[PDB]
Amino acid sequence: PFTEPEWKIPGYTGYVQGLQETYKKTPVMAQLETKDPSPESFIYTRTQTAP
Amino acid sequence: REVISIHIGQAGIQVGNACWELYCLEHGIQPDGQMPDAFNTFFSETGAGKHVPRCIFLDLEPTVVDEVRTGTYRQLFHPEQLISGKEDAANNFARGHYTIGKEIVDLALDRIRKLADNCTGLQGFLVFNAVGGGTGSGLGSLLLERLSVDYGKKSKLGFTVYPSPQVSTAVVEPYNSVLSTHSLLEHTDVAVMLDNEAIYDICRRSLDIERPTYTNLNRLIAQVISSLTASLRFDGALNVDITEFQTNLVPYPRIHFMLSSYAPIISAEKAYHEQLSVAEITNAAFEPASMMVKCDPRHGKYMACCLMYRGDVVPKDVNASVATIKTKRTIQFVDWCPTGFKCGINYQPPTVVPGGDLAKVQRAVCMISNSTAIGEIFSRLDHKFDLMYAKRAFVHWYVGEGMEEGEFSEAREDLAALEKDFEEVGA
Amino acid sequence: REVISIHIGQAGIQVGNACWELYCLEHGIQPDGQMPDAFNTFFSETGAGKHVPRCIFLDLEPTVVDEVRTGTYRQLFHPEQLISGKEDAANNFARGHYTIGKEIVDLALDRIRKLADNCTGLQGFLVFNAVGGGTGSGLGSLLLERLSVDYGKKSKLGFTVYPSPQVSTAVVEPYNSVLSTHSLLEHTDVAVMLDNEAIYDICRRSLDIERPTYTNLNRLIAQVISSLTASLRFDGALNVDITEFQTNLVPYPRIHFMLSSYAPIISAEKAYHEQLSVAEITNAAFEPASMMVKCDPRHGKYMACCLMYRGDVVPKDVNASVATIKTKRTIQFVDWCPTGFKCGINYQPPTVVPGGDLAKVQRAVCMISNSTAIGEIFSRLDHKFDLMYAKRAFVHWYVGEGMEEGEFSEAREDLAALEKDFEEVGA
Amino acid sequence: VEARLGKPSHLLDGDRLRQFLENNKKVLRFWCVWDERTTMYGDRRPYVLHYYLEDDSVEVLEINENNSGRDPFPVFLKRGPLPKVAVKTNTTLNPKFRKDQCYNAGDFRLGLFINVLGRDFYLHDADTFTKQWYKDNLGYTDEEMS
Amino acid sequence: VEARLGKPSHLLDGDRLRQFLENNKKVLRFWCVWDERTTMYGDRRPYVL
Amino acid sequence: MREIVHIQGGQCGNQIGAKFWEVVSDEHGIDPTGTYHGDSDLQLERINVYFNEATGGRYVPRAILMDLEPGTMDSVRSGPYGQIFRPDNFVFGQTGAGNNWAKGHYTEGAELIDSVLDVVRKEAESCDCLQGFQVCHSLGGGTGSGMGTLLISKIREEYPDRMMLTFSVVPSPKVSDTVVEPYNATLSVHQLVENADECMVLDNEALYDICFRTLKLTTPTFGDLNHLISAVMSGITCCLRFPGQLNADLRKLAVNLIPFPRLHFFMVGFTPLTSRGSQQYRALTVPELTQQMWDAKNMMCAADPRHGRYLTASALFRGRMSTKEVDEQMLNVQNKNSSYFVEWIPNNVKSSVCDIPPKGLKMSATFIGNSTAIQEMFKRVSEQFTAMFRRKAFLHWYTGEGMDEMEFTEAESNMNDLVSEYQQYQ
Amino acid sequence: VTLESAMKRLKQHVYKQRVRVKDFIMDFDKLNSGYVFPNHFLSALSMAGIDKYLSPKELEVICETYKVQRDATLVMVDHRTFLHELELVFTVPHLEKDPLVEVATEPADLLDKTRYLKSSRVLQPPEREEAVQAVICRLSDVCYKRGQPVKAFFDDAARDDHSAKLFGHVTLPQFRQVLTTKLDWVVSDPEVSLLAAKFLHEDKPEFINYIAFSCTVDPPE
Ligand SMILES: Nc1nc2c(ncn2[C@@H]2O[C@H](COP(=O)(O)OP(=O)(O)OP(=O)(O)O)[C@@H](O)[C@H]2O)c(=O)[nH]1
Ligand SMILES: Nc1nc2c(ncn2[C@@H]2O[C@H](COP(=O)(O)OP(=O)(O)OP(=O)(O)O)[C@@H](O)[C@H]2O)c(=O)[nH]1
Ligand SMILES: Nc1nc2c(ncn2[C@@H]2O[C@H](COP(=O)(O)OP(=O)(O)O)[C@@H](O)[C@H]2O)c(=O)[nH]1
Ligand SMILES: [Mg+2]
Ligand SMILES: [Mg+2]
Repeated sequence: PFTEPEWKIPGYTGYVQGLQETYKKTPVMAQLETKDPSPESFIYTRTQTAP
Repeated sequence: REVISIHIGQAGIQVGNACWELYCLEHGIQPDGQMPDAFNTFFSETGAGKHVPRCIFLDLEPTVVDEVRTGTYRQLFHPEQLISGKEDAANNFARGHYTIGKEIVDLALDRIRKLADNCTGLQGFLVFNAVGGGTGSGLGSLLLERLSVDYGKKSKLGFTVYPSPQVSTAVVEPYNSVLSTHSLLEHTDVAVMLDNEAIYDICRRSLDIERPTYTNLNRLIAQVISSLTASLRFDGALNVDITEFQTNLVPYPRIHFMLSSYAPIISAEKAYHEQLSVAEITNAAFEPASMMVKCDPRHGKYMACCLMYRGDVVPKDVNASVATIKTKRTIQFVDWCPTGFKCGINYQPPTVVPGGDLAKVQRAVCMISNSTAIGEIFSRLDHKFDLMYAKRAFVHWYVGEGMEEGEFSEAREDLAALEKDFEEVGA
Repeated sequence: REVISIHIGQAGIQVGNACWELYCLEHGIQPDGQMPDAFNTFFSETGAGKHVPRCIFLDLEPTVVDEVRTGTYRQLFHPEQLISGKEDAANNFARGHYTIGKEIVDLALDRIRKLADNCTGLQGFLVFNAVGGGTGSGLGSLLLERLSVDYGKKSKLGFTVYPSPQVSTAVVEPYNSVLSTHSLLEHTDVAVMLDNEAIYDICRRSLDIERPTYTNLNRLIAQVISSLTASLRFDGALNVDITEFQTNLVPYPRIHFMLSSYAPIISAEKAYHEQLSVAEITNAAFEPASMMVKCDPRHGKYMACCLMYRGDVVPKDVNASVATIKTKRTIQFVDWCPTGFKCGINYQPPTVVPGGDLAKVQRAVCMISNSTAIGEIFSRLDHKFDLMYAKRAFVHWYVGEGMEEGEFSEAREDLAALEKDFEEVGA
Repeated sequence: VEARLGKPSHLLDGDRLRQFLENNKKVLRFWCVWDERTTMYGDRRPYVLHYYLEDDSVEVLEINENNSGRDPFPVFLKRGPLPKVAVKTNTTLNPKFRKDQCYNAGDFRLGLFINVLGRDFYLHDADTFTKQWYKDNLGYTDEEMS
Repeated sequence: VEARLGKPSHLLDGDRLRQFLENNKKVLRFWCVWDERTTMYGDRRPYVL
Repeated sequence: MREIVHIQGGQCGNQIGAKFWEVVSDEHGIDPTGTYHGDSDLQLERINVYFNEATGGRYVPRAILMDLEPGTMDSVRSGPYGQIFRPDNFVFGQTGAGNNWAKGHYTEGAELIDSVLDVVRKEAESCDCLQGFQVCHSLGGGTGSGMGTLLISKIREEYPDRMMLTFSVVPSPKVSDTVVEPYNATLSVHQLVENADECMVLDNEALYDICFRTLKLTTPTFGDLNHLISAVMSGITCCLRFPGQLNADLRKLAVNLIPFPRLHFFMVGFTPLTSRGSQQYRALTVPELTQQMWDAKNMMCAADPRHGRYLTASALFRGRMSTKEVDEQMLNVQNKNSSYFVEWIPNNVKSSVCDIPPKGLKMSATFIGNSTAIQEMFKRVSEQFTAMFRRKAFLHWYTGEGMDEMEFTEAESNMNDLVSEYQQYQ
Repeated sequence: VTLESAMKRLKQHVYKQRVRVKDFIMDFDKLNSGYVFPNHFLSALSMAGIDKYLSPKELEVICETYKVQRDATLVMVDHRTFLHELELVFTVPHLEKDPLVEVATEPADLLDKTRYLKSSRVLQPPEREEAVQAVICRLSDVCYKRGQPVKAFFDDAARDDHSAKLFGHVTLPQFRQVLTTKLDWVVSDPEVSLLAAKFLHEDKPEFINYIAFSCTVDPPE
């Protein structure tokens, strides 16, 4: 399970860096999308792609 | 026999942070939800092995609630038993009771409704709110009103935090106190008074922590709650249910206002020097310096008292201990009640939070008592209401929100009747 | 049969520091409070493997109490017993009895109360104080007043330390003595006299100590305490309790001032050679060079005598020993008293202190007598009190506190009344 | 005499708080099986057993299976010290059982039979904390705790 | 203490006028280029100094 | 618990007081940085009497420097242990009284005292149990006495329930530094005898005789004299900072020394004072400390004590000593020198033992004698005053400041009857 | 208690209090022949006031190691050899016979001078020292991120009269309370035991040095 302090509750109005670039994904998986992104995600290409 | 508790406001859901901290360790529940019969009253087991609390946290300000959502008790509470609005009530009762109250409370009670669902033997409700706040007064006195039309017959145990006599936190307290008290009377069967000065007293006198904070207060509130509910959870020689307070403590439908007292409040180092006996921990609960509400129980007369016990307590000396209590003239009962004691004995010794200011003790006593000195509290707070009223001070915050002038006059006239009662009944 | 012991002032609680150092050894109690049924009269068995004394050290300055809090007996006591003010009485009777005592005695006796009820067979009190000072005499008297009105019939044994004729550490002490005895004359029951100067002589002659500090004086005072009270902790062949002193030694309701002595004051080396026996330690108790009070008893006549024995003493010979004393004509009894002894025999020998100065003797005698010589002490104090008073010297401090000349002119005549009652009873 | 003059009863007995302080929440849990099939109805059945190191008391909790024929009852034996022996009962005074008469933590040996009020429970397991405690304090080998 | 009682501020710290006199209008100009293309918008860009 | 606030006025006081803090700092083991670097734990139980913990082991003295020239305020921070004082406490004017009592007490005090009372009020309320005040000043200078005097009277109304110690050096015709000394002292003394509770008389004349006869110093600068006075001030308050067998706090002393309200002028002393030559040769027990104590040449006042009688006398011993050996000494002196002690006050000597001797010493002492020989120090001054004031010499600097001719006639009047009632009790 | 333990403990006490012991010893032998009686040897230490600080077991060990049979049936203690060590603490006597030897300004073995500044004690198990440094590292990080002062909170439990007080020290339960209640961060029992064992006092093993603990969990600079 995802029980670390880094993950957050679904009812979390607190801010998470980069949740305005996600869609069609549950919140906990959305917090996974920002930290360890998949090659198809925009959060991956804004960070680890060569210019 | 299950019981559900609703925590409303800034204060209410901070004590609930300290209440639910005790329950999970007293029953050996790890802070994530499982263990490495008696919890049936508080934690409803679900699925494989994971226990979840029977309690809701609603507050219109999203600041404190999501702290819990990211505190140490994350996996314990469920995702949806934590309700949070978008903005607060800001010490304005009317603002909490009508504008925002209407938009969230039907979401609230339609969550409690599926809390009674899984429950089977719901004993009652017990609330926590600060009558001096914006949500404690508003969203409580709105929900308390709406619960009593759904269930009605069930008892309601209020643990409300009153504004201290001279110590205070906000400026418009005496307005939100009377507007809620007007609605506390006709719905709450048994309301247990709590102060903030009187508890700042105890942390300094007994636990001698000179500069205490809230987390010291909330912890020993979480004791009294667990002490008066222990009869349902564990087995005792002489146990008292949560309906006894609805029959052993309320003589009149409107005289429902109780003082609380807990003993022995002793730190770790003064513990083993002191001789812990039933003679004095029954005595300690009666000195005026050992109450949770700043008032002198000497001025009035006790209507009815109920003494809960814990741990290794033989039923013999509890009799000879209270037998002396009647023979002290420094305290006086009302002649309209020649017998007014309700002793309840239980077997579980008081569990101490790890790293708390309290010591492991073999026994403990909580005293919930009705009296007439409380009739002084509603007076001394009443006095300061009229002063701000003749000047119409802070009023336009109320009428500007939607409410009007009438309930300012009549809630003053409602509590006006309450003074005559504690005067007349004390005669 | 328990007894509580309070200590007041610099001299009082310093002596008590040597008494409890002694008791913990007489019962094998380590300083931290746990043994590895005689203790019952001094220590309440609290908790499990713990014992807390029946004692309260109190004063106005912190320096001498907080020294115990950091001493080696930190864990022995109960940190609630050790009371301490903030500003000293400064050898100013009026300051500790009218200014500073007015705030601290309420906290004092309200602690003595919850030590009394914790007892079961309370015999009486025994208090320690030096009447030369301001707090030991000033509030020591004020404290004794409120004990008498509260208990009345509990025997109060005041072990005072009077100022010496020649050696003295204060200049206003003759004032503080006369003022103190104005109350102690009528409140206490059995007031024992002790000088610092007479005890200085004992250490030089018999203990061959040429430089004795207070640490020694307070040490061999505890022996006198630990002897007359051992008739309770160890059942002797001929018991004598605290009340016996009250009726055997007080021939008139005002003459309660007992000369004390003790034997043998022997060193560890001379303990080998001296053939210790009963017929000589009885003589050693009456030689005027062995009483702790600076006075020549041969100048008066014994009102009545009392003789505590300890160790290996059979009562055949104490009859013989007392017989020879009454045959000797150098010491003479008053004609009002043909039968003049209160014999007393115990079983447990004296206890030695590792690092102490007294040896392990097989037996010992503690004589507490009553003479007509003790008038000379009050005849002496009254003179040097009258000298300074004729100039009104140092008066403007006592008056300047808030007292008046009244308390001086009327206490001066009380000692006049007392001395007149000694030359009368001596007829 | 002290009792009649007013004195705390726990102080009268003594040596109570010391054990409670050191072992406040220490409970040895065992899994017993009670074979009874040899009687003229019913079957064999598992139970658990709590040994409270604080008070040396025993508490036998009955575990329940889904759709068992048994009415749900949380507890099977009250929390009182086991007698371990037959004592000539007196009709007036319920027997006072001394620690020597009662069971001790050293008696459970993981393969023995426990005469619990005539019932002979065969205990057959233990929790990790109990195994660790036995190795720590009673010098048991790893193999015994199997 | 001098600042309270009234004293020229520039004289309090001191050693100011000396440099200003010797180097009054002496300015070292450099052409820097700030590469930033590695961020998620925009490019590199020249500046002066 | 018990606290002392320390005020230093004028050049004479600030320099003495500077040594007083370098001394007391070392008795508790804190370096000039203000951090603890001692060894015994007993150094830190009672540092609140003299210090406040600032942040992370920094201790600041509870002192208030004050004068009317920024000259001393620079020098006081020059030397070591100058970096410990709180800069906020450095209240000081700018002009300079110029050895004029009237200017310090009427002109500059008018505009600066309201500011020093501020910081005094702050330090006093910041603590819990004020034991008293400790003023280090002089009696001949202008801003020492006149400015320091008004500060006193402004206080006795504010804290009328506290002690007040003022170590004030006096002028002597052999050390005649200024010219208007008789005008300043007599003007100052008239106010101490009303407001101050008790003052310790000092003078530079006797402090030199000590530094030649017994110390055998060749060239004793002001650094050694002020170092001697610092010891006595550091000894009087030993019963507050350290546990002792027979404790005697400040008030326990006063009530034992002052028989009548107007007689509170003490002479002082200190033992052992030994040259570093005869240090290795002499015996250090209790009788030595006493014969060197009652030695008329050891008093730090130019008043021969065998020319008068001791009303009372006190002696604070420090170190592990035998209280018998201490006391029977004081008895012997009172029996042998039977004439020099008052008849109508029996047992004129109070003793006190403290368990922590000064830094480096195994044993010390301190003498405080309320004699009647201190009358001459006022007699030699009362005549210098009346010798000048007869021709009104130097007067126009006071009359042209706010004083009238009445006050000088009144000050000498009060000073006169004061000397009268020392001779009275003798 | 062994001899070296008792010896350095007595040395520490006599040096820190600057107590003159020779006075109480000389009067017990009028003849200056040394060899004072054992009772008088213990008596003089009681006079000096050392009884409060050291244990009677420790005074007993000191007597038995300096005891010497002047005769087959007579035993005494040569106080001269003992007084020799007691001034070897302060200085080095008879320096005139040897100028080349250098003496230190103070005995370094007896004194800490930094017990309120640093934790001198070391844990003998390396993994135990590893864990204690790991926990303080985590704690210093949390304190620096939150901006909490540490020593300010311990002043409360120390200053009060109702606790057994010792400067720079709070006992274990009050330490734990200030650790979790007054400060935010949460610490478990094994790490509390490590935090106690490092800053524990060796004189009195139940006092915890909060001053040193604060100084190492955040430096003042
Ligand atoms: N005893 C105790 N009182 C608390 C605690 N938290 C808040 N309070 C009390 O709450 C009062 C202020 O009202 P709040 O409850 O904070 O305000 P509110 O009810 O949430 O209403 P809004 O602030 O408008 O959202 C103060 O007077 C406190 O005494 C707590 O943790 N313990
Ligand atoms: N026997 C004995 N007498 C002592 C001791 N300490 C002080 N005294 C005597 O006590 C007398 C004065 O009384 P103290 O107790 O010291 O002073 P006080 O009563 O506490 O009054 P304050 O000093 O104002 O606190 C002195 O003259 C001493 O003779 C001691 O340790 N043993
Ligand atoms: N003991 C001592 N006396 C000093 C010192 N400096 C000055 N004096 C004396 O102070 C006297 C004058 O006092 P002064 O400082 O002028 O007072 P002020 O001008 O009002 O501050 C002179 O007679 C000096 O003897 C010093 O360092 N030590
Ligand atoms: Mg709120
Ligand atoms: Mg005293």
